[PDB]
Amino acid sequence: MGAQVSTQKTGAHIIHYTNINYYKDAASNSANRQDFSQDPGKFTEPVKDIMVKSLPALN
Amino acid sequence: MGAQVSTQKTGAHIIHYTNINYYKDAASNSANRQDFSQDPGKFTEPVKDIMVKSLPALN
Amino acid sequence: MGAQVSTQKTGAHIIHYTNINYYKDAASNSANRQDFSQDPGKFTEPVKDIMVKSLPALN
Amino acid sequence: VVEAVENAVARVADTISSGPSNSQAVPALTAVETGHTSQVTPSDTIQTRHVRNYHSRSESSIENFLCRSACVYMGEYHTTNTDTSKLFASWTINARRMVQMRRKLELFTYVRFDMEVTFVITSKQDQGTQLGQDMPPLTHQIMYIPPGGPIPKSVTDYTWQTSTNPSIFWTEGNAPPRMSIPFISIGNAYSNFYDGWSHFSQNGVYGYNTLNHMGQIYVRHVNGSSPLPMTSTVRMYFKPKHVKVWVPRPPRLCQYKNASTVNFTPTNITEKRQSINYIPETVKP
Amino acid sequence: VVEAVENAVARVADTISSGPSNSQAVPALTAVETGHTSQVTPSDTIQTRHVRNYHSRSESSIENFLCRSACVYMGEYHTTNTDTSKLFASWTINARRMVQMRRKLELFTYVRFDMEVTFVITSKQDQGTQLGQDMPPLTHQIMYIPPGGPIPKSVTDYTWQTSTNPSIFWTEGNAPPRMSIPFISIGNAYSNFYDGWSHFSQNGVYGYNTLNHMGQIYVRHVNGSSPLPMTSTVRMYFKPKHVKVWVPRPPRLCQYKNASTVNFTPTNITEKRQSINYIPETVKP
Amino acid sequence: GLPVMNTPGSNQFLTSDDFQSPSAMPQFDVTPELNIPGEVQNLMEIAEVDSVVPVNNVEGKLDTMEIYRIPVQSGNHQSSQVFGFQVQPGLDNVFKHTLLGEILNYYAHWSGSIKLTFVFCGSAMATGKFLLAYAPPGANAPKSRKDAMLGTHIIWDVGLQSSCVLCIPWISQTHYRLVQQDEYTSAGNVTCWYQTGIVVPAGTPTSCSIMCFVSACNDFSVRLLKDTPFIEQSALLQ
Amino acid sequence: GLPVMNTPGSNQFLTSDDFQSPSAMPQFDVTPELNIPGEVQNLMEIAEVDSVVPVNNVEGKLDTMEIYRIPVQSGNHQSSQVFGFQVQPGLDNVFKHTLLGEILNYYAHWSGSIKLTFVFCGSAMATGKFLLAYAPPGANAPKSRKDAMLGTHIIWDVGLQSSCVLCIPWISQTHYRLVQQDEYTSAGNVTCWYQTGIVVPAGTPTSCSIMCFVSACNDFSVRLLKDTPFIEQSALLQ
Amino acid sequence: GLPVMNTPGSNQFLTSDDFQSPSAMPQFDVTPELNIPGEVQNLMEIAEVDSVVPVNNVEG
Amino acid sequence: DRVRSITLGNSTITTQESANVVVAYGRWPEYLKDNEATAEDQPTQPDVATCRFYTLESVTWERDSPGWWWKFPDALKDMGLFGQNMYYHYLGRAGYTIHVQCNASKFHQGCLMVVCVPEAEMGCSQVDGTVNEHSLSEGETAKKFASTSTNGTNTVQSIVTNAGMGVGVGNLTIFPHQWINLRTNNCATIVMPYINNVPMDNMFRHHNFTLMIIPFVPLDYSSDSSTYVPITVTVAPMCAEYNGLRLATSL
Ligand SMILES: CCCCCCCCCCCCC/C=C/[C@H](O)[C@H](N)CO
Ligand SMILES: CCCCCCCCCCCCC/C=C/[C@H](O)[C@H](N)CO
Repeated sequence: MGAQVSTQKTGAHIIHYTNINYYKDAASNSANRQDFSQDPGKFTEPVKDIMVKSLPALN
Repeated sequence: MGAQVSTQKTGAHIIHYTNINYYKDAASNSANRQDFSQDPGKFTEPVKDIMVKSLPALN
Repeated sequence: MGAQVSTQKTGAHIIHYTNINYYKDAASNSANRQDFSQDPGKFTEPVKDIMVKSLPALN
Repeated sequence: VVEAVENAVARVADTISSGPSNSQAVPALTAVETGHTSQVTPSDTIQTRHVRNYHSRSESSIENFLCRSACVYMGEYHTTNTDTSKLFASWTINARRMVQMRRKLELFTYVRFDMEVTFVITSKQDQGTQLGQDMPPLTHQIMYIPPGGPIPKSVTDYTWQTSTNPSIFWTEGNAPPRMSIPFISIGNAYSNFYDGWSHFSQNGVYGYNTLNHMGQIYVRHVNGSSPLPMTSTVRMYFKPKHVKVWVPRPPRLCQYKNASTVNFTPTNITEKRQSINYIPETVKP
Repeated sequence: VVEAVENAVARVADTISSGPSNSQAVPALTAVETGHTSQVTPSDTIQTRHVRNYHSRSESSIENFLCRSACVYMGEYHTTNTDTSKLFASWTINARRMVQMRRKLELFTYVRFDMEVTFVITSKQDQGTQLGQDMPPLTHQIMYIPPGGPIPKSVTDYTWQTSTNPSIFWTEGNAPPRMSIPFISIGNAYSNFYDGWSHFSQNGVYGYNTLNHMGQIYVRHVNGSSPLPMTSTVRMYFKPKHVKVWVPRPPRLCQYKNASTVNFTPTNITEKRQSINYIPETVKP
Repeated sequence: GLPVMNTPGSNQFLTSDDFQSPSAMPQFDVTPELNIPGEVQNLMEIAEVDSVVPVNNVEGKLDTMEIYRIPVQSGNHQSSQVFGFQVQPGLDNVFKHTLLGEILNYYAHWSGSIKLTFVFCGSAMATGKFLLAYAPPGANAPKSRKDAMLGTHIIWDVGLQSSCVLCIPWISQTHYRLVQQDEYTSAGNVTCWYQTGIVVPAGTPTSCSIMCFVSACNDFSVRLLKDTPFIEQSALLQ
Repeated sequence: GLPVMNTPGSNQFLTSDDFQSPSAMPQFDVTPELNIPGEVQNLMEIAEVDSVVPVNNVEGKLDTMEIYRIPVQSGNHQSSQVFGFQVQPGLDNVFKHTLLGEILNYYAHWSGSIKLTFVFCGSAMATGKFLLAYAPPGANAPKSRKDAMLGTHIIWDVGLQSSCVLCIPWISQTHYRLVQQDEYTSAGNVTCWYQTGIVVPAGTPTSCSIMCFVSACNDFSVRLLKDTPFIEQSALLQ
Repeated sequence: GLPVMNTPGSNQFLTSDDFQSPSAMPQFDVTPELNIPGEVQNLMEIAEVDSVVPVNNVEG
Repeated sequence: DRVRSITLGNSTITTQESANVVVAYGRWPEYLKDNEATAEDQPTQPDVATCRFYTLESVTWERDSPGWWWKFPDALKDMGLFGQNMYYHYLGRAGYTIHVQCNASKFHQGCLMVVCVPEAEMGCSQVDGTVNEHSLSEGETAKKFASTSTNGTNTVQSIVTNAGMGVGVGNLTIFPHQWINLRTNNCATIVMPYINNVPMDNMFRHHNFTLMIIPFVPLDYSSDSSTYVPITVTVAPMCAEYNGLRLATSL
């Protein structure tokens, strides 16, 4: 029946849930809360020549 | 259980939905919104002898 | 559909139930009523040297 | 059991790259007298770049164009009155009294579909010098009568027994009622235009009213109540589904006059401008 | 058919154990003039123990940061009045009148998403010397009008037929209405800032109001009633979903002035203290 | 029973929803389908059919056939412009009541290329050449043949083939323009000029007319349905 | 129909729920996605960008650029402290309107290490050394170089590389501290002292300035969203 | 929609029920579990610990 | 490591005291491709006649200077064939290389911030008023910030601490930027791709980005060092494209 089973948010130191889509448009679907990606170098390291961080910056 | 799973409308540059029929008559079913066919030549090109469009129309 | 089937509480001298999770967070799940473990020795026998109970305690 | 159904989206054509040309092929020269519309593209007449077009003609299909609820009738009826006919509402079914849905349907000569019918019912306390009472919630009855059925005479007529006619009972405060209706016509399709007569001697009734004949609707209060007068309004909404249409027609230019005819007053082709060369200046300091 | 989808949680980096050092590697010496932010950790500058860090950056993602309902408009309208325009409410759609949602959205230059729209509607008996009546439950109609649609003139205008415009009908006492809206803009994304003009001669309308153009909302009572006056208030709430944003910006410092501009009054950088060395004593008997 | 919980949106009537509903006529038997000619599947199919444009929409001609005829004549008239108009397929008076404009007025957004066909209806002995030009927006409309010469244009030679097609290509910064066009979504203008002139022999009329058809190309589409402003009523039974 | 039973919570509107809902525009066709530069995926990405700190926030300078400049000069000034402030990244005036503080003020809990970068903006002929120290909480703030010498510190030597980084490491008894910090979740202080002194040749200015940037490390996170106290209004249309 | 029918017991609040319920804090990230000594799993464990009895419970 | 050369068209820039180069968001300029295009006519690509360095007018960095800004484009609408192509077309697209130069001796001191701001919408110094086009830009001449609050009709509220936008100026580091520290380097270089929400746009109506130059540490020197210290800007467009040829517009 086109069900999806995925894991729930838990802690660290029976845990999954099921979902069905009812509507014909994807703009009716619930929010996408479980996607956690990053790419910080876009803003923190926007330079042409790579800087090693153990070497001096200049010279 | 006679379920149907088909794809949702999305854009270009988890996406499917499920449906069950409950009633005995097909006049109770929901609308057929995802069928996109065309045949424009019925109205734009209703001539007996085919016209090539790179050749002159007459002569 | 990610269903779980487990046994019901009965007596001693057709007996199982099904469950589905609907929400994305595990803090929304129902209570965990069917887990029965014990470790009483933590409070009743907290001694370094083991006492046999058929032998005298001292000497 | 699950069954996968694959949907094919239909996007529009790309444009192909094209360079200079000097030849005898003349794509731009045609002859409209043939009744043929030219199938030329920009790439035949200018130099073009390659474009990948992702647009879709999804919202201009007939089903998406027609599958939206529209009002087709409004009527009123009272809980108490001295006329005996103002206590229930009744009408003959069609889609010819509200101009928007009518004009939309009339772009095609023949149509065939099923319907989803919704009703919206509201009530109000009639104006008076003495107000204030305690009424229970009002209940409403809607009965459909196919042609040849007995007609009610009053609000206590035996005909409201509805033994074989379908009826809806409803209470105020709940969601609006709804039901679906199949394609019911003695022909193979509904006809929006009929250039003919009802009698074999070429007289009688002309045009649309010869062919429709699809019964009536009656609506009443059920409580039989109201020490102080009250008024209710019922509105009907139509939504077609599983649609097919044939023979497109030019859209209506003149304003409608009545629901029985296509009669009209002569209207202009468009509105005027100052000159055949006139175009306004918009780039000024 | 069942299909398993695996979710990857992304926790933060551990800290590695580090001992004494005496070398030529200088992690602490940098040069900000390059435009580069230093990627040093505590393990480069001190001696550290090994820690297994289990914390997650889940609640600071864009989707979790933005997917919460927020009020964007409030308005009132009466059941009876002598002004003919106080019987319905209407406004132009945007998210610029309530400062919290506006400032939150304005951390980014461009945004794109779908919306979930909720309405909250309340009513009240107007103050008067003569109170007390028996009214049925009130019903409300909400109609959305895309640009170019006909505009209602009163509460009995024909335009409330809503043949093609989407509308909601609702009765007091039920759950609040709700519907979802897709990404609707002629561009590839919504624009929060626009440093340009509407006219090709670099004049006309400046900034945001050139690009939005997303229709209006109208709301009325349906009963057409009330021997004694009453007032209703409608509030709108927005929640974005399936979000993407581009080009972060510094957050707003000055207080907002109006909804059309970015105009402001000069404000200080922060608040003052006694001295550049001042730090209060907190360990005292 | 099964425990549930109602969400916002319960018990409302949205006029564009799509749900299942009970039939008031169980097991009704419908009339078989007949294969009638001329079945329509998409509204764009109607938009690709040519229709005549009322270019001569000046005072005194709004109710006559002369509204469709563009006049031309022999002699030295190189300085006189033949016609010009804005490219606003759903808003301008010249285009709003043609088939294409009528279809567009049910929608809010449009995109694609447009075809204009021009036919010469003079006697078989008249000859001449015309220049048909289209200018993208950003400047005022040309006031001479020399300025219009710099845009996108075609030089039409009247001969045994009587019809020439000028294609307006989609040149725009956005993917879609508003059907209710403003300064921001403008699209430019079209103008016509005498390239050589009309020459005739003795015994022939000296004045003639040209006609103009409009249609949509195969890259064309619309979106965002709305009600049309061309039909109205004051009360029921109309 | 199927027998059911409603539970507590039916027919409420929670502003942080996540349910499915009907579309008021069936089969709408959205504009294709464009690949714009600079896409943001997490708010922490903004928090790792350095931003200038208004350390000199004394009376008379709140609306001038001098608020960003820390003053130093030559001569015997070993007894004078250069600067000092508390480590309260979301509450103290020194930190609350920087990028990091602005992000934190939308949240209730924070955790992680912090980076402070110091840049020397004197002439190319000035030399000197500074001591930068950080003291965990539990005692009052040091009043001399000798006391501050006992904490976590770095000795910065001004040279061709103009920037030194002092890292404040996460030393805490709890996993998280409150953004609205109190006595219980305190974190200590930072101070600066002259290690040798500033020496210059003839013909050079004798006074100079130092600037300070703040950012977050790669072990940093926040939680428990809340509304910010920095924006407000009295009525609609603002 | 799907036809249903409500049974007795709808819309009541029983203080010993066990149902699912929506979270007012979606995707909250909890503090990791620490292994503290002395975890209790059953009340009977407390009942097997000896305690002194006040046998001489007379006046004064 | 500190030497650099940049060649574009028939123009070349050398430098001996540079720091590095900033690529705005790790994205280099590039031409528009087919699966992202909407306009249908074939475009023109001049490619050496437009993609070359143009130098604007210099400003004088005084002891009390609040700062300067320029708007792009419209600072290059009178620069040769780039400007001429701008006049004749409806749609244009281009990225840029920006280079800022300021040299001084080892006895001067000062610190400048050089920042590029996309869609820098500005506010008026009358709260219920709007700006004129002249107040936003004077072509190749720079506009000047103030050190106090401003008055006047149709003019921009230009006190330097709020940067004309109602933010804290010390946060402008979220944008692409470099610093010129007089003891460290003598030039800054920023490479900026095309950044918009549509694939092409009209170059007269819309300012794509603003260049801001703000001294954080004022210029200071001693007894008889040089007093005149100028700053110079030089910008080169990259991957320039135009669509929609018609008659030339006029402002
Ligand atoms: C108990 C409530 C029952 C409601 C009865 C509603 C039935 C309506 C009559 C069915 C036929 C309507 C189908 C459309 C009629 C016309 O053919 C079209 N408007 C176009 O010709
Ligand atoms: C029958 C009830 C229908 C309710 C109609 C609500 C439609 C609201 C308009 C849709 C567009 C809203 C999406 C967000 C708009 C702006 O782009 C954002 N606030 C940021 O710019």
